[PDB]
Amino acid sequence: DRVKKLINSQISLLIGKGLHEFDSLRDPEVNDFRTKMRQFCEEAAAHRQQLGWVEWLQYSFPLQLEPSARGNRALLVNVKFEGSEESFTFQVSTKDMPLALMACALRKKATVFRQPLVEQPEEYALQVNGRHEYLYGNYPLCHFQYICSCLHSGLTPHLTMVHSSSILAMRDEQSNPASLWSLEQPFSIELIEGRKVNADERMKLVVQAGLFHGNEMLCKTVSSSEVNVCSEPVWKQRLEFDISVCDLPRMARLCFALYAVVDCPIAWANLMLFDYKDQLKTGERCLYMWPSVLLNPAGTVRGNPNTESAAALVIYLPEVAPHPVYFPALEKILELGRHGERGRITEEEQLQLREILERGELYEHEKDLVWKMRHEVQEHFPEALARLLLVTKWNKHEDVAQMLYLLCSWPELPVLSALELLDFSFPDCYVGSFAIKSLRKLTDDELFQYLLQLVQVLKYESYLDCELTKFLLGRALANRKIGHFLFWHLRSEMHVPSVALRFGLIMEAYCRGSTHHMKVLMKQGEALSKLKALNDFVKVSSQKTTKPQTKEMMHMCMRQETYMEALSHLQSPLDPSTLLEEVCVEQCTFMDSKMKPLWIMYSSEEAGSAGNVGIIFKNGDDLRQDMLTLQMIQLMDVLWKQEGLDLRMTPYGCLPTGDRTGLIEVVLHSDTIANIQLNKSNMAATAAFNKDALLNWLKSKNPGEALDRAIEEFTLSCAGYCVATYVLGIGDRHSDNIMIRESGQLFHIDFGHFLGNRERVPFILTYDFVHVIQQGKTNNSEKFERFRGYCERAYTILRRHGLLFLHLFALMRAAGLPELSCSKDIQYLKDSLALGKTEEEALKHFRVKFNEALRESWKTKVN
Ligand SMILES: CS(=O)(=O)Nc1cc(C2=CCOCC2)cnc1Cl
Repeated sequence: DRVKKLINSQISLLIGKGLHEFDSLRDPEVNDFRTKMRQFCEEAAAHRQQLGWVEWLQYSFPLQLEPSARGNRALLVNVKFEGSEESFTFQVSTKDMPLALMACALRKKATVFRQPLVEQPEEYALQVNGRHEYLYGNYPLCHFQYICSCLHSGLTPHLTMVHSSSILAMRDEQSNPASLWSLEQPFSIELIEGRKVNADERMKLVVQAGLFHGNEMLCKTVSSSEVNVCSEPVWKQRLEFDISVCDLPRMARLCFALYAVVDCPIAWANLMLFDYKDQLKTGERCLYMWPSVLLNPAGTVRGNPNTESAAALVIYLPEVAPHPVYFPALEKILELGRHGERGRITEEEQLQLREILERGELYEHEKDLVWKMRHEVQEHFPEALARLLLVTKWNKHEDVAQMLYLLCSWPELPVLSALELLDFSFPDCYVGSFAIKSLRKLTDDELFQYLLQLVQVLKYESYLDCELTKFLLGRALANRKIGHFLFWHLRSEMHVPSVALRFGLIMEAYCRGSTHHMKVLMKQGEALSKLKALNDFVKVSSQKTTKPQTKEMMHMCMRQETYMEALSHLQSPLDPSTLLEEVCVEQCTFMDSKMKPLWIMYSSEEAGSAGNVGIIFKNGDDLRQDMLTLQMIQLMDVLWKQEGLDLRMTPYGCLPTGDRTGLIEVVLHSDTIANIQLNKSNMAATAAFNKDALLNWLKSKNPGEALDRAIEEFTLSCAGYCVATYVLGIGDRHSDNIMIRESGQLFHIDFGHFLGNRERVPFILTYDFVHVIQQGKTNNSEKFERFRGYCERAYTILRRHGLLFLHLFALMRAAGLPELSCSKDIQYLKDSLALGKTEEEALKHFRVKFNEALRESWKTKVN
């Protein structure tokens, strides 16, 4: 009671919407979602509280493994026991398993504490000091990301031996507290009136209406007559459609567009013809319209919540029968679709089908052949399900029944095929259920990689309670890291009225499943609330006084009790493994740019050097495109690493958390090309030629024999970013948005422009970078051509996974990013990856592009 009221207020606070608002809608679909999902999430919570201590480690601290390890050398490791000042430094092998290291730590403990220990190594897990990261399982140490990272940076792994009893105490502490097909008449509606309409009174108003199954039209669009512009237009007219009521598919949507004619688009609104309980809709419907920026089928099927200002279309859905009409059950659908005729075809016409299912638009006659050979598609080309689904006449209830009968016995498709099936071009609910069914085999790592896309797919859903929401919720309550990012992806969009309800409802259900995590995320939102007020203070102060003055003001404001409490001891929203412990006020600052982004520095005694981390708070900028570009770069990095290619990439964290609000992970010991090239006097890098500056800077960071490895890190990362920016169409590249790490690694930042948004972005080769690759020499084709090789190999690996990028970017069209709104944006990727070409023709083309970029580079070498 007292705890329930408290939990409810904390959820309202966290999700940024009062739960009372859900109740005030007096909406049965909303109410059934809350009840079913609360039950489902509490069941997951109860399952979790009883997990074994290693299972609970898999839940809270899922393994962070190297991409090549998924599906020799000597190493120095520092190991301590929980709450011990003492530590042991010992030499292991990168090929040893954590258990050997633990047995080793236990023998050292037994000799030092003069007692033959009861404790077996099986009773322990290894924590990475001052991080929510553990090393466990039957994997050699080189396979864990943390060890791998330690090996490259030369640093020593610092591990803490944590006992099962301590892990169990964590689990305990974090518990939740105690018949349609007979109706042959054409589909029709009555267009009654419009309310709160705004337009030029010299013009006339028209309502355009159309029936859609996803993107595809179910019949021709039908328009209203030209009624005079006014606030309350009255039509009171029948809009009759060319399609029988019996042929309306389950996921049929009626789409409206109100506009003004002399074309002036005013508003749009959509609705599903069947409700969430599968009942065909009857009665009056007031549709609170969305303003138009003509028909929008991909647009939400729920009304505009701003009922005070919204234009509203009033329509009537006629009572087609004296009793309620429901969409037929699956058993009734399979019955009708059972009855068919199998395609008896010629060896030559069988060859024509193999040619098109292995080939992408088709001519009308090719569709007639794919349809006729639907049984052969199921049995010999199951991966061609998507092509067949697109030839199905979704406006014929019998063709839909024949399609559903096959789909219901269709074998589970690979993950790649299932992602294509989540596209809005497959709106059928049975197709969507099938697609999730084939996605169940996703590993938490694969799931995490595509989570951003699965969250966007939620915007295409017609109903609140769906297989994808249940899937996303079940996977998030089974993995704390999936849970963390599902939360933030939904939270960052609560300011969007079209998704606020759906997203707020998912976050509440999630919270019901993990009370403890809700409190952890509240601690994160509290820190972001203070960073917003701090960034506002900085934005005001900076335009009045100088930068060292505003910086000292920011520090004073951070030194306040409420800022010290809220900004300290939190999990990073960028990475729940990263503990943001003590705020280093003196190290904090902000940028001189328009939005004055804040740079917040942290340290942790327990984590040592690894505890020294930074976050960038941005308010005023939109970080969604950055996050998408950075996730795509990370995807490239994983794909190259699986093919044994490590291009030393830096896919740093980027996370929108609110309205034009988000975080960026600071990469320490890095500087921009512009700052290095300023060629300051009295520096360890000052050059005789500005071309030497960046090489002199690497020289000062990597003394003696260390220079060669820095140059190699530069070359690899350069080849990786050359390919990544080319494939992605990253333009507006200048010296202040390219950085370099002291290790030699080059990386790109600020990705506000991609997919050539519209001009085709050519391949880029910079002479200052070509100069580093060549080890300071004018001619060094040995080093330069090793670079061109890294480029060609990285490019040819991406092309092999070109469909993965296409399917993911197609899913992202749902995000509403202005540079990713239509089909032409995906065309850019098809071109850069030359997917209609052989590997020979594409590499030939890549070479022409790389050589073109070198002739462009030599225009600077001339001087
Ligand atoms: C210069 S800024 O205003 O802070 N903007 C920015 C910085 C960065 C990083 C700097 C060093 O760490 C890696 C990430 C990344 N993106 C942006 Cl857009």
